[PDB]
Amino acid sequence: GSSGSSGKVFRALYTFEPRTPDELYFEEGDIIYITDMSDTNWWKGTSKGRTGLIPSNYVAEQSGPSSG
Repeated sequence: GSSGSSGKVFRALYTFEPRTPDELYFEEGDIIYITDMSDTNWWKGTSKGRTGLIPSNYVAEQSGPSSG
């Protein structure tokens, strides 16, 4: 089968504007999968049926311990 879900989940704090065709365009509040973090400046993940580079400034390690 398939067990063990790898990859981090980063959220887009705001809409980003990719200048290069390699980057990935996302909108404020968009789940992203950051598996490759070799470049602290430029990351590589997939959000909307797409896979491109993502800025490590617009997104942030999802953090929100909810209880209710």
